[PDB]
Amino acid sequence: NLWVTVYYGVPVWRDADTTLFCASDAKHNVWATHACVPTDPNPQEIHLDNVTEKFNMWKNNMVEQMHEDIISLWDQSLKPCVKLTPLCVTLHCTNVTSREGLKNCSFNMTTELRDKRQKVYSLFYRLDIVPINENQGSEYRLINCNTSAITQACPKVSFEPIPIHYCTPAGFAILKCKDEGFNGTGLCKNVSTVQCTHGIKPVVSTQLLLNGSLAEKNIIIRSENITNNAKIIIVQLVQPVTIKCIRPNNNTVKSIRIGPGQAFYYTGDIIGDIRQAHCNVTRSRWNKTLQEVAEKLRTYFGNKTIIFANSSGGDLEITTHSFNCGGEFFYCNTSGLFNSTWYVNSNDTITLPCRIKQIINMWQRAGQAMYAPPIPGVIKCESNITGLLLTRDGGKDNNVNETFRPGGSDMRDNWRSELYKYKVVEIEPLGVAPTRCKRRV
Amino acid sequence: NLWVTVYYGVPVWRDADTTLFCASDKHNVWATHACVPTDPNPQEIHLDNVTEKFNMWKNNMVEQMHEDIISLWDQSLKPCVKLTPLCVTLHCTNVTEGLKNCSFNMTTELRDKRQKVYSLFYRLDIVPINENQGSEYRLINCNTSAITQACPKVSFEPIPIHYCTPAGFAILKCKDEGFNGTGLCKNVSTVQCTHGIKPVVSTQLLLNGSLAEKNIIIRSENITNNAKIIIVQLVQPVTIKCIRPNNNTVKSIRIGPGQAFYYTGDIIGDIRQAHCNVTRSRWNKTLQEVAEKLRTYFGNKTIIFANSSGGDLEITTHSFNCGGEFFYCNTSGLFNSTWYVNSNDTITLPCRIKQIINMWQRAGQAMYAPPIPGVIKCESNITGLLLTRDGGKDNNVNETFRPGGSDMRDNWRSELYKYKVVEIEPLGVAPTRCKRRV
Amino acid sequence: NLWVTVYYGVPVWRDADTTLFCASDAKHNVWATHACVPTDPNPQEIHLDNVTEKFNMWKNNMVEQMHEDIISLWDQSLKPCVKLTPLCVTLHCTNVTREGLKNCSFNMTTELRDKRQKVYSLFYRLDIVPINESEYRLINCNTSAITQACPKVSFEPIPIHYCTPAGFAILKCKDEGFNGTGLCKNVSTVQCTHGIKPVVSTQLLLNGSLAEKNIIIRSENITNNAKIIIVQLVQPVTIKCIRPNNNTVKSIRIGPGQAFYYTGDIIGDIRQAHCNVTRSRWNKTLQEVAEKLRTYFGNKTIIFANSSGGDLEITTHSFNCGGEFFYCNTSGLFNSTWYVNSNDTITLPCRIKQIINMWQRAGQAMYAPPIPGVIKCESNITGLLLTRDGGKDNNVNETFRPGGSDMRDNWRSELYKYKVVEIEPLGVAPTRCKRRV
Amino acid sequence: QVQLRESGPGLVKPSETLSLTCAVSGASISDEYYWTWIRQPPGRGLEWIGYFSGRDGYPHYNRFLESRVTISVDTSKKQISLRLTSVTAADTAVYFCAKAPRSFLYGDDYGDFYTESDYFDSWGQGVLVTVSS
Amino acid sequence: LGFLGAAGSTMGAASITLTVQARNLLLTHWGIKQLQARVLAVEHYLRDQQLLGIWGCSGKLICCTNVPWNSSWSNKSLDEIWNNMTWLQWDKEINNYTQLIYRLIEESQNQQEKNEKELL
Amino acid sequence: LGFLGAAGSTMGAASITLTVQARNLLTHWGIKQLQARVLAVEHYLRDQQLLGIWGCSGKLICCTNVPWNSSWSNKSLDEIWNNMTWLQWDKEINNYTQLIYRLIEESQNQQEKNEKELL
Amino acid sequence: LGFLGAAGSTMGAASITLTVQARNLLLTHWGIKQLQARVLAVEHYLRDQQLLGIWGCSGKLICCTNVPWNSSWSNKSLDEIWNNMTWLQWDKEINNYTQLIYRLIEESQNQQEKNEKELL
Amino acid sequence: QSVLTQPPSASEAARKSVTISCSGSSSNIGSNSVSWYQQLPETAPKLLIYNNNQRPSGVPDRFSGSKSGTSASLAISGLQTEDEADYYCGAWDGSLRGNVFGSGTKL
Ligand SMILES: *[C@@H]1O[C@H](CO)[C@@H](O[C@@H]2O[C@H](CO)[C@@H](O[C@@H]3O[C@H](CO[C@H]4O[C@H](CO[C@H]5O[C@H](CO)[C@@H](O)[C@H](O)[C@@H]5O)[C@@H](O)[C@H](O)[C@@H]4O)[C@@H](O)[C@H](O[C@H]4O[C@H](CO)[C@@H](O)[C@H](O)[C@@H]4O)[C@@H]3O)[C@H](O)[C@H]2NC(C)=O)[C@H](O)[C@H]1NC(C)=O
Ligand SMILES: *[C@@H]1O[C@H](CO)[C@@H](O[C@@H]2O[C@H](CO)[C@@H](O[C@@H]3O[C@H](CO)[C@@H](O)[C@H](O)[C@@H]3O)[C@H](O)[C@H]2NC(C)=O)[C@H](O)[C@H]1NC(C)=O
Ligand SMILES: *[C@@H]1O[C@H](CO)[C@@H](O)[C@H](O)[C@H]1NC(C)=O
Repeated sequence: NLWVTVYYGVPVWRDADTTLFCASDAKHNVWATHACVPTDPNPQEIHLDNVTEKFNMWKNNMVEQMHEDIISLWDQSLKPCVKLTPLCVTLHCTNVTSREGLKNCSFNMTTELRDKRQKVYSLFYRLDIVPINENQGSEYRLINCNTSAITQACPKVSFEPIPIHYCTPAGFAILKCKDEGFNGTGLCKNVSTVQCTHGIKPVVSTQLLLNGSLAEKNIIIRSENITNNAKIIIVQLVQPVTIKCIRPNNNTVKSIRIGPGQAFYYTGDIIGDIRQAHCNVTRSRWNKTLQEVAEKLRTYFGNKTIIFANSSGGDLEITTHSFNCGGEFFYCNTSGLFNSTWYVNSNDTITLPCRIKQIINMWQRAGQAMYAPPIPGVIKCESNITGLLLTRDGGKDNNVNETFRPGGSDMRDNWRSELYKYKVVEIEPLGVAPTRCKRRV
Repeated sequence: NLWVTVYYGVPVWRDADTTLFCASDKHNVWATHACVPTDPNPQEIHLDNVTEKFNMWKNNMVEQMHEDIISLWDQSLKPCVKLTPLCVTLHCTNVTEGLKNCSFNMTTELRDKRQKVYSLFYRLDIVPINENQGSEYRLINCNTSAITQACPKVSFEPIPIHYCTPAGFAILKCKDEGFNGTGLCKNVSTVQCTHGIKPVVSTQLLLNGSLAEKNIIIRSENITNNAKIIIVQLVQPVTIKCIRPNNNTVKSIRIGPGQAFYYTGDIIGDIRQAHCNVTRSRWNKTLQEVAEKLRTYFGNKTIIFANSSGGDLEITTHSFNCGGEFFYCNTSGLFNSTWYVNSNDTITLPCRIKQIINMWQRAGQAMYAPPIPGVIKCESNITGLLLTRDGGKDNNVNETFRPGGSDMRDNWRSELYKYKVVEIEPLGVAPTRCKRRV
Repeated sequence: NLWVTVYYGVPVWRDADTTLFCASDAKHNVWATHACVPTDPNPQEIHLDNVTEKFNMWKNNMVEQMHEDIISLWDQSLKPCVKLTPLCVTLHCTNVTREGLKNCSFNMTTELRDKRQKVYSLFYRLDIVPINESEYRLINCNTSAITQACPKVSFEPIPIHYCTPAGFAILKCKDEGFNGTGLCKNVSTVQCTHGIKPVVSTQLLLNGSLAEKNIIIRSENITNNAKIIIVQLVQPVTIKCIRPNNNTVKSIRIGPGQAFYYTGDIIGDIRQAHCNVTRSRWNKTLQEVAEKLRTYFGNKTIIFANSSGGDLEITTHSFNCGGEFFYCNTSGLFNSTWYVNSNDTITLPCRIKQIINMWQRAGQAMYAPPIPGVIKCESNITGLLLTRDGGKDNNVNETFRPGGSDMRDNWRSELYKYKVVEIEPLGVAPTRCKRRV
Repeated sequence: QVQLRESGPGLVKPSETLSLTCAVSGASISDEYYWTWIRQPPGRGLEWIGYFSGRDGYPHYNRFLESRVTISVDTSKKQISLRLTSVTAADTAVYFCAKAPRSFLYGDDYGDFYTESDYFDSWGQGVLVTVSS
Repeated sequence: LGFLGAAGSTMGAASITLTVQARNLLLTHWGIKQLQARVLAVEHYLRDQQLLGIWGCSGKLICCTNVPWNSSWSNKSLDEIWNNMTWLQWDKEINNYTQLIYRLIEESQNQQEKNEKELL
Repeated sequence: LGFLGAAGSTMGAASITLTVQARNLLTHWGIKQLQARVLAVEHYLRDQQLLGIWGCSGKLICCTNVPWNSSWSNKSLDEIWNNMTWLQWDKEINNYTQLIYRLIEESQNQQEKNEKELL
Repeated sequence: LGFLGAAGSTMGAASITLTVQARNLLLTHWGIKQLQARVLAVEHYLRDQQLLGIWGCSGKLICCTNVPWNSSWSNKSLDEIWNNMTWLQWDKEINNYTQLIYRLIEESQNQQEKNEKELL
Repeated sequence: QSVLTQPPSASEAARKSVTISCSGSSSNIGSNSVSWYQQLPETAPKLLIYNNNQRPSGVPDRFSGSKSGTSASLAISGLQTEDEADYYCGAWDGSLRGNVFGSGTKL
């Protein structure tokens, strides 16, 4: 004979998705980290011996939920900033006079008094101006003007991706896989539970992962289906590859007041010589890094000639490497970093030509556009390349070789490299089991 | 000698007023995608021996639904191109009546350059700046509110919406056959929340609503009072078909950076007045039964119908939203009959199209319905009427029933008549012979 | 030996700030009192003794919460009004047919977007600046957009109660002559503070709470040379004000149905606005203030000067009389000196201002529409916001000047007898109790 | 300084379309100006025909001639064209291609407003147009 | 029977289904609406739970109290009330002066456990 | 051990630390945190209300008077409390969990009714 | 008598009027302010209520425990602690290690006691 | 056609201050600029006064303009022999949606 007995506070859980709130280390930040609740100074991490749980990062809701949250943050930050609606005016632009990617645009902008106009000479990057009449010239309309209104990014706020800890509410937990070499999906043996994720820097990058988490002791390749050519392939590096970026153009910012008390920032003049922006990366490190990736890529799908090409072709935002450091938005051509072949057998830097874009659409949205104000002085940016976003275009049966093209055209993939170790679980404190007991009456 | 015991989870309630959330089974003005998906199985519990009292007039959920509908209408219009720039001098000429070929110049994306356009605006949406003088017309409601265009994608389709109360509350449903609106419902049933209610907006005639069970029923808080609306519900629907013959070719232009504006560019074929059809035999018989039942509440006086009261178009005409366009039909052809105790074929109702509207009668907001391309046809069912007796005089044998009401709440009151929200009181007390041991 | 025990409901509390919500007396008011929850018809003035809890108005967070809350209500009640963006147009002005009024003319958009109407309105010189050296420009046009205050809502301060959520109580200090930072006895407890009027004033408290039977001086550091010194009067010194100009308001339709108001003409001669106060009461009040001030510090030689200098906002009085805003020069109320030994009305000249930023915010500007006809507003002076200017060591005297430049001090003088605490009724204590099994 | 110069057939038969052009020099054709066409019959008063905004890029014509004239401009070679359909003997006149400045009147959040064609700064040399068998 | 499927049933029959009645107590416009509605449900549920705690009936469907039944509230015998009347109209009988019985139960239980501690 | 630390231990031994798991059950960021904060109360009350009606209020371990049904599980008591943990045990009863509650619901109400008339 | 009217009273007088305290424990800008404040009360009420449930004192105001009183916590006798001392200063000196004392009752007493009772 | 009106001819000797008048209605003269022009024989015209009384570059102070309600006039003084030409007044007509000129006053 047996009787059912209920247990409260039982240590069991179930897969689930829920609303998540941040937590930042202790106003003028794009992610509103100051308004975010302060993080817990004690990282309460509890290990789970003998616990084996399966993780499916490609089917979770954390990245999908974080994607919407980040978009709402980017926008809630641009909401109170100056609206450059009056900037959509015909711009008479001419070749910059002091390599051909900057144009000297002269336009009539509104002034505080609605019945007066000010002529202002600004220098805009060609990538942000489109010819009004293709046949003629000296008539360039601001890009994104025929799709949505432009919204100036506030200059006092910073776009730096400081770490943010995504934490669950009370009664919920976030598991943390710690098995070394754990790929995208699998049964994690070294499972552990923490109050919430570590500092996840919300870096906005495309075609490459910057300042992200590194591997433990070996290269890790994660994907929901490696054989599927249409699926994204994320590679995590064990040894970071430092990349240095710089904008030699010593732009001189100038300010003008448009409308009632709304300032507009632009590039007045370039002091000294004008030189294109670029990024330096040690050839030995990158060349040696791909040697390991090619060696590891040859493991999942067998020994075949690994080849890397220069993107798949298309628009700048999806065929070039994006940046968000130094208050600027670079668009680097990574053709030099994926121009090598690797067989079974097998000063000193690689220069990446980069173009700067002011009017941008980071979330691939056509209903909203943002104008990044220029930053005075020669901006420098150094970061660590810790992950790569690869895609195999082997639509035709690969016989001896297949080309790997970096990209993905999706923003959710980059953040997946930082949340692959987690999975939200709803703890069920109630449990029932048979027992040899009967309550009194 | 009797002690007292306290009960928990007792089955009782009390009339209350609480916030109600919506529910539906992105592309609609009601924004039901954000609502909680309704449970497919309707949880209905029948109550035996219950004769709960009902009163739809003092019911508060009708006001809440009216307020929420206003919020969704404004929330849906909030992220849309603001036609504020259309407050320019309009030069219009007769079409090559109810339509005018208006011409003017408007701001293009680049503020520096303008663009000349030729749009066809209905006379109801255009008023003359110069009294009497020709030309120089301006867009109506430009002197009272900012015109806002409806995002072309979001459709005005009145899909069903379920009004559900949070936990701890309940909505009582009256199942009595032919309920008279107010009284003690002898057939009550508890449901977690109301059924799918179509929020179709209309006045002077209820469409696509619920039909009666077995006979026509009349509802009124005070039927003898002239100032109180008389909501009538039919048992058999009277199909009504409408159509605006104009092919209505639509044209689009970009005003300001990114915002687009749609308008009627040209009309292919002959221009014809919009109208609605109703079978004469069916409608004529409906008035017979309506007058037959109306004689029960009043004496044996003869019942006659008039052609509304007269005045503004928004209240004195049957206004319905179908096929993405708003019509304003002259219902004078329906209410033009007299009845006594003794006792090819379609009645045509002239209608006028209108783009600039103030659906909720608010002067602070204005709606601009974009023209729908191609001819549009609409087929709906008439399930109720809004009547108001003009008995301001001491009539002895006559009883004039003029369609009207003018209150938008009346539309939803005709459907929410069988619902009443009550807060659950799970705590009760009663005497009992017991002693709490130490 | 003894065993621990736990008691639920214990009458204890802990100092901790919490979110506060309003409560008004039971839509058309700037403070949105009707939209606010109603106040308790009978507040519980529960008596307590032997508590001797300490208070500190310069450290509590409730005063700061009110400052941010009041600003929110101002924006909440101001954003639905018409935005006067088209008013930022070049103004052509000439002297009124009197140096403080300028007969300005300009183009203003009518109901149509392509039609402008030439209007004639009178703008005070304080809200006008040259665009070059006749064309004049509206002030604050280069700082923020102007917004009109809807006449449907009045600026008259009405009492509003600030109540805590369930589980948090607001203590009420009632010690006689409560100076501030220290120990307070007779501390009563109520669900929430009484009705407090959110009056907007500068360097002089109006319609505030008076002292029980003696003047009170308070400050976070009375000995500091840069800390505000609030003073609470024992009896109120009534002050009268008036605008002799008989203004005639004219309205014009602008934009998509938006309305606008302005000064059309003046009936009769133009005379500068001013405020009166009985010299006998003011002299007696300041005479007694020196007596109470002599006990704190100084070489028994009190000196009063006419402010310390700066812009109009911090160097002059502020009012919100019947919708209009005044700015009076207080040089006449602080032009006296005294020692240990020791018609009939003092007048204060004032200048009317329409464009204002009462909250010292440069991101938003409010345009108060002119109220038609002459308007008067009698008020009671209940406190003073003074600060010592002892830049040199206290040898024989010290100078006291009105000011502060901080709007929080206006509320600190009213919320001085309140402190929010968190009720933590779950407590433990040794006992001989035993848990049966 | 801006130079205008007409060019077209001096003699045209009745009932067909009259096509003539006027070159532009010294200023870009797409500049902030109103390229207006004017005509003056022999010893009669001066009357307006239509204009083509260089910046707005749209034409406008007189209501009495709106159903007969169509103005077009070629930005490639900087020249405006006047095409008067169904010419008659009453249309004999010296056509002048004058420019009017699209001066800025006052701005607005949704767009700027400008003056209409008035106070022509420059006029063309003038082309004599006769119509008869 | 279902949720609230015995409101009109007799007193005794309705006293057997109390568990079902007690268990059923649990773009951006709907989000805030729903959020405000869910908070009310929790607050409403706690409004009744707190009374059970202070009344000495923590987590008990049926509870007894040391309070005699005052004849002023009602003078009906224990037979007709528990076999003829139902809970629906029974609430109407004590629609007035209902707070007094609650006040008498909380105060009676307030001095109950205190005496137990003294005895213990 | 810590919060949820005893999840991997054997069920029988893992049942000795239920208190630690039950102790930790309680402008864009403000609304997001607010919505998540109230969700915690809902999750807590969703499971806490059941104990309030099951006669197990304030009881970590609460035995019932409902006999165990072999249909739910035929495993022996010796192997269930010493072989596996809760993670896999719930996966075998999830199908009958709710039914198990309903049996306890009416069972507890009957106990209150019989105890009331008995007293 | 009133809410929180025994703060300064003696220990004994405060231990007989806790029921009242437990009973009273629970335009567009006002909406979020009222909501965020209302929900905080629920959080505050459930903050300490769940602790009593884990300790097995749900509804029992003057609940007892099964943990010995450490001498290091207070070098004072029970006679003077309850003759004229008040709860305020008493709590002001016990704020230290308040979590540690709760652990003993929370785990060593209630969790262990229920486990032993399960051996029936 | 010319909606405005002015005397067909105002010819006379020189050395005085003749003033040619131009009138219209609220549609054209009483609503915007009142620019004037001069037309020499067998050649295109030229601008003399734009807006209301503002003079262009190259024209001496001899020429002046004025506006008064729905009327107008061109003021000149110290005439010479080269002034023998046809003068035209102009304004933008709101009703006609097009600028119109006067009948032409021959001097
Ligand atoms: C391209 O678009 C632009 C606009 O974007 C077109 O330009 C507009 O054209 C119209 C028509 O030509 C002009 O209107 C005229 O303005 C004159 C100046 O206004 C005086 O009166 C105003 C009165 O305002 C109040 O009353 C009027 C009605 O009388 C209301 O409409 C208005 O809302 C007010 O309630 C004053 O505000 C103003 O200061 C002046 O004192 C008018 O005088 C004129 O009307 C007279 O003349 C008309 C023509 O005969 C006649 O019909 C009237 O009855 C009256 O007698 C008329 O309204 C705009 O000024 C002009 N705007 C600009 C900025 O240029 C442009 O024509 C168009 N181009 C093409 C090719 O289509
Ligand atoms: C990856 O991480 C590195 C290291 O944190 C980031 O480099 C930092 O970039 C910021 C700007 O984004 C630099 O801040 C600015 O630097 C100068 C000098 O102090 C000054 O103008 C400003 O006050 C500001 O602080 C910072 O110096 C720089 N740090 C280092 C060590 O180089 C990098 O931006 C990150 N990359 C991405 C893509 O997020
Ligand atoms: C894990 O399993 C081993 C072997 O049964 C056991 O000794 C150990 O205690 C378990 N770990 C935990 C944390 O219970």
